[PDB]
Amino acid sequence: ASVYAWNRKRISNCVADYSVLYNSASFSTFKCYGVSPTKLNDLCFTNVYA
Amino acid sequence: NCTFEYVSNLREFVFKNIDG
Repeated sequence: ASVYAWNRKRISNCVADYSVLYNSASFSTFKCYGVSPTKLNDLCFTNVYA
Repeated sequence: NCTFEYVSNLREFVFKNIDG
């Protein structure tokens, strides 16, 4: 979607593996704020917005 | 707005809601 019409996806109840994405050179930018980018798989939250 | 979706004489059921 366009940046002004940014799309939002809701993520409830699904396991995800942020290690295969952090280890990928395809992503030109991977920067995290408030949570360490390395320690990401351990964290648990009730909902995720994308 | 959907936040969950699951798919799987006398009958008795007990419905309760405790600690979320």
